[PDB]
Amino acid sequence: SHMISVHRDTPKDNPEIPFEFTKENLERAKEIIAKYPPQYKKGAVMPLLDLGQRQLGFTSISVMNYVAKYLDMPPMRVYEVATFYTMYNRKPMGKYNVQVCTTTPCQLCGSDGIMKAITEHLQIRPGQTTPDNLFTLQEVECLGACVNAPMIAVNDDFYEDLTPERTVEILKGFQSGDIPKPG
Amino acid sequence: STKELTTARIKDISKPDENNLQQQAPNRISPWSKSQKPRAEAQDNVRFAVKDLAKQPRPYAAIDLIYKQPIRYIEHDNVAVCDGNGGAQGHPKVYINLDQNKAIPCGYCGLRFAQAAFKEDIES
Amino acid sequence: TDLAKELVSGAPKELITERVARIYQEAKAATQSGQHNTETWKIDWDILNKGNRWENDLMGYQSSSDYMQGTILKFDTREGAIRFAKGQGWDYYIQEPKVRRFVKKDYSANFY
Amino acid sequence: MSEVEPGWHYWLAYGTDVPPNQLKPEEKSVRAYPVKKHVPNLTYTDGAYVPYNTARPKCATWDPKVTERP
Amino acid sequence: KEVELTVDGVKVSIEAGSSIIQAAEKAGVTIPRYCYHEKLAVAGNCRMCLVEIERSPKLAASCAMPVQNGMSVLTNTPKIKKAREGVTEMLLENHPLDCPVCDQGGECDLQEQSLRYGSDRGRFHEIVGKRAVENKAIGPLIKTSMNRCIHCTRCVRFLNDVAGAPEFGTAGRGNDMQIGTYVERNVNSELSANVIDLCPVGALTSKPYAFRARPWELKRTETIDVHDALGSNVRVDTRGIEVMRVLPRLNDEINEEWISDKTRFACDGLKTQRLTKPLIRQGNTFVDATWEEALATIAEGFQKVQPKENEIKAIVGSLTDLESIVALKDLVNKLGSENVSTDGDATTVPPAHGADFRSNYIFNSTIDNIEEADQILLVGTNPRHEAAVLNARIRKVWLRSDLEVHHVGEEFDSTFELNHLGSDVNALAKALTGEVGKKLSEASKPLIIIGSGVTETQDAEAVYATVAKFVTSNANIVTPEWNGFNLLHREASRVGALDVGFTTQSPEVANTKAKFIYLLGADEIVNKDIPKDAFVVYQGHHGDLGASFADVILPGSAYTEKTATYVNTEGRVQSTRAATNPPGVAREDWMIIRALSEYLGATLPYDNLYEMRSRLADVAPHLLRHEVVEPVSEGIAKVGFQSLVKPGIQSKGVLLKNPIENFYFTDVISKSSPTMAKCVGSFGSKIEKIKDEKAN
Amino acid sequence: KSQPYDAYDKVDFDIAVGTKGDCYDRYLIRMTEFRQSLRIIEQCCNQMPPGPVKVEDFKVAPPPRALMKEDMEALIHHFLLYTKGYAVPAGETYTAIEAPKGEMAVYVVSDGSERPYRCKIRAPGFAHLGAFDHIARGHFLPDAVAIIGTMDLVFGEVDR
Ligand code: SF4
Ligand code: SF4
Ligand code: FES
Ligand code: FES
Ligand SMILES: [K+]
Ligand SMILES: [Zn+2]
Repeated sequence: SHMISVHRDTPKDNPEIPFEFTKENLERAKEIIAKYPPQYKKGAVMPLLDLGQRQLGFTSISVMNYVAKYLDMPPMRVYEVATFYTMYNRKPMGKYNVQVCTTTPCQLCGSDGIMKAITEHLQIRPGQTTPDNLFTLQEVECLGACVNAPMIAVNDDFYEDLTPERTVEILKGFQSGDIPKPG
Repeated sequence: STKELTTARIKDISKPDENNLQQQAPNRISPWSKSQKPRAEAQDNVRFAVKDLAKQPRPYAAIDLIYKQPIRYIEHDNVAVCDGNGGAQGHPKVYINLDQNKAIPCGYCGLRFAQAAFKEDIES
Repeated sequence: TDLAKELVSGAPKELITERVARIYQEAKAATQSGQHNTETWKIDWDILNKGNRWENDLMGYQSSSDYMQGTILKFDTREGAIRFAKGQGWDYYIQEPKVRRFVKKDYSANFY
Repeated sequence: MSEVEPGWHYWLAYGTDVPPNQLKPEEKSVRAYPVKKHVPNLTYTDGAYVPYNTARPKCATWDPKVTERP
Repeated sequence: KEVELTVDGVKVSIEAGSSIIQAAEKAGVTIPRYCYHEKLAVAGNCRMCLVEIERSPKLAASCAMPVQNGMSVLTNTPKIKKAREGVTEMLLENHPLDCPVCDQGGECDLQEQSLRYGSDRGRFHEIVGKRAVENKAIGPLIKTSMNRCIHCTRCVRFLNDVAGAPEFGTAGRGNDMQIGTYVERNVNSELSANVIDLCPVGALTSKPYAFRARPWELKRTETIDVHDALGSNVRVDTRGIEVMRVLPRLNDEINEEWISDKTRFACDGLKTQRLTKPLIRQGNTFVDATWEEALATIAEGFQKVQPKENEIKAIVGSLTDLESIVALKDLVNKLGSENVSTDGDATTVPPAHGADFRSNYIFNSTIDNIEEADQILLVGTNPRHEAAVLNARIRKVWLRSDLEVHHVGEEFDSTFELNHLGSDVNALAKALTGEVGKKLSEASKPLIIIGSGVTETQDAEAVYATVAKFVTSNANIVTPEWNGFNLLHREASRVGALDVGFTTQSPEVANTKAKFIYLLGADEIVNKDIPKDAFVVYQGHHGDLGASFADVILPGSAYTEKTATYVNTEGRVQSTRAATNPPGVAREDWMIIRALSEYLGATLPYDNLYEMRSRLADVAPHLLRHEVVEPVSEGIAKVGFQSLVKPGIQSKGVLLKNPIENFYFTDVISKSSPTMAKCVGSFGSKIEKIKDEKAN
Repeated sequence: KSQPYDAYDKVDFDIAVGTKGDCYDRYLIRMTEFRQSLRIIEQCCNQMPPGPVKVEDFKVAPPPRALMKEDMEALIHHFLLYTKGYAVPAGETYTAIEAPKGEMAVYVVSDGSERPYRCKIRAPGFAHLGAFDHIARGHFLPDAVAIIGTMDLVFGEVDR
């Protein structure tokens, strides 16, 4: 998780870039508020923020400004929410997201080797973005796959019990479009 | 003139001259504080009527000197550590954050630190 | 107390005729949250309408002809200050300190 | 006695064992300004230093302008 | 209700539901704290106030733990002192070694508590180094050095709750938590600069005051703030002849330890554009003249034009003191003239509230009682500008109870929610007889607030008649134990001028083409008629439009340079205190009038302050009770409310436009303050810009 | 001997006592106090221990400059020691030493603040000069010069 808590407007991100939900995302958003009482509808920022994240690709400033507008909140109470949680991407982030747990229960199964194996193929370090924008490696804390320790996480999938020779199957395939089966 | 000699500026306009006694300092014409009394007005006084203004103390203005230093550039780290380059004979150790795309000067020394990756934009 | 004790103090007559003293208790400073400098009563003299401070021409000092500018007295009871002011025959005026009004503060109040 | 240069003024008083011409380059003072000939005490001359206030006055009087009624 | 408890053997009796720290502070035991402030919501994160309770292993945050009955509270166990030094050893782990270059140097709570409650040695020689943060830019008034923040959230809690500026918060997590605004935008509140006082460390400091003084140099003088009519109690710090900074001081009835950004950052106007020498107009320019020559010229000029009985006009400015008002009022009547008024923009010759009854032109409910009001009606007032601190008082009530605020006038961006009703007299007419008027009568202590800007409209008399008609026919609005009608003033010398009746009630006199005009600090006379053949004298302390029109200019002293009397909007009589001397040969304001009289053959009886202070007893005997309000007796008040009701008044339907069209330029000192110039460029005339173009 | 202070209890030294109470006796005692000082001075040269020269309490003693410029709490204490001072617990005292002139003592009154409330200085010469009239009674002008010298009247102490 990249811990910077001051946003700088880029050519790719600024409040001047409009953001509007798609026709489908309105239906989900209208029904997402259905889980919260009328006098506390502001609790639905976390769903809408990630819901709006997927429509655009990441958690842009326009998303936070739009989400605040939707729920009648000052834009700061969304900024506090957005930067507290580690699954909101405040950057283009590219296509895929490799999450490599490096915690101790995972590190007991040679979780270092998976890190070296990935860094070899893509010519990138953790927390970096590939020159093609297809991939963006990212270290991560515990994901729950500790009993099946040496686990990689791509987007939202699972690949447990891996080796540097297990990394050859996936890193080659995703460029070709042949995505292996998660699990 | 008396227009530059009596108003403080961040940078001068004309090249300073060491022989000109009306300059604020031998290496700077205009004063460097809003409340600093100009040297031209200071010496236009009765007590200087029969003096030799060339022999009064004229230390070199420290603002002009400090900006003649190069900018330190840090490699693969956004935090600079400065201590006055003397340790126990310098200023207290202060850590400078270089996230912003500019050169952040040290609070005591006045040395300006930046990132290497930001040098090209800074040097524009 | 009742005596005109100033006739034995040798102080200049102008402290009785021409100057005004003030009996006050120092107020709490906004910057700091300490509450100790506001527990002793003090006496200070008013400044002069001219000649309290003027810039020295040569070195830019702060010249003054007020010989009471740096005189502050300390007490521990309000009455002692008033009694002492009465004894010297000072033309004082008392500044009653403000009293903060109590308001109970509860952690749970942020939601109720 | 004010004609003795400051570097040697310390050596003469048995304050140091290394004369200022035998100084290590990592012990010389670094001056970023030109150093001129030594100037002795200038009292009883015209070069005697004159003190002055280095601060501007603290109040700026009004720059008067006249405006005429309609 | 009260629960009796002992703290370190001292019996404590406090209200139930209070926290331990208030109980301890009442017993005299001092419990160190950073994050606890007695005007903010309780956060329990700084962990410095920890105490030990007898029936527990777990240390209690005394700022959060509510009080019990029969509880035994310990504060000086060796276990506690170990905790206090542990916490101190943590705050200073990342704190920079900035004390020499830090503007909080001699007055920083992190220094004094660390000295008192922490260890005398540090155990942090780590080679990685401390944490470094980038300073955020949040305007031209607050200078941020976020390296020094101890993450205590006083800035966040104040700005969110008290100030109503939700753009300030905590962005990030853990060791990278960064107080700020996330994106770069300036903080927009008229009370934003009070955060400078709350921030216990050097993280948030004054930008105008930066690097100029250390707190042990300054001399603290307790006086009042006269940039607006509330008369907030302030503390003026002077280093010799200059006034360095202005801070609030505790007064729970008026300001409650806050001052608006105009009040504190307008101190630098006192060093600019000052009138220091008497000036006499020659040709189209001014020349310097002595008090002998300037007083003679006014005496000579007065006899040249020979103004008649009521051809002498006296105009009093907003900042003018009460002693000069009576000195001038007596002087003009000593010449036999009653063309004495103010420089405001009132329409009807007898001002709608009048000067006969005090109850019709003050804040009869008193500010300290606005807390217990049930319903408030705003009539043509924008408290966010006219009385900034009073606006924050109404918000604090509206947040802790079910107070509902009703507004009639021009709609404005307000800190608290409004119930808008309309923008003309007829809009208020239906509202009084409609649903909202029913709400007020059912309530115990409803409030009706009339602004100062109501008079400056064409329908000045209609609104006063309309609202009084509602007041004159109720029992809840005016009781023996309540007086629910209030008027909000904004110029600091209205109530003083009206208490002494410095106002003409003759419409023909107010239309007289006066020849000799004596401007007493009046600087807004653009609409006011000044004929080309009038000899005008301006006595003030700043050079502005009032001095430009003058033919002889007599320098005067600001409120920080003299002892004077001011009556705030609610009728409280407050006397300033002298902090410095007037610059140059500038004299006292009421002393000029006495000296001018001796040249004009109207030698006034007064010779000194005490003689003149006896005169204030004559004009109104309540003007000798400082910091004491003389409320209007209930019976006599109801007489005044009736004479405001007048059948045969036409409502012209004029929008009740607020009179303050620029929050920062309102008085003479504000227009000459360099810092206020930055605010207008950065924030705007209405504090509405969110981006600072002026940034370099 | 009566109230030993500052390592005067560790060294061994004698004192000399007169018998005639005249100037010659006081001359001899002082010349003995010379040689007893030279006897203590040698012992302090031989018994000098290592360690701190000041209280290891940064709230009353400034921290070393090197520690000041590197440790945060040292900088805070260095700051408050040189501007605010250190507070002294309230009370009063009367501390006397064997000054070379005689018994010198101070009566310091504290108020819990950083500045002494009162400080009376008891200068030995001041009490001696009072007894000058009682001693010079019955002596000649050349004898007065001896009595002043035998009293050791440095008038900074007399006119404190
Ligand atoms: S905030 Fe206090 S402790 Fe921190 S640097 Fe400033 S003066 Fe020192
Ligand atoms: S900036 Fe100041 S007020 Fe805000 S949390 Fe930090 S220390 Fe507290
Ligand atoms: S420790 Fe790696 S998933 Fe839990
Ligand atoms: S004062 Fe209680 S934890 Fe901060
Ligand atoms: K501060
Ligand atoms: Zn440095």
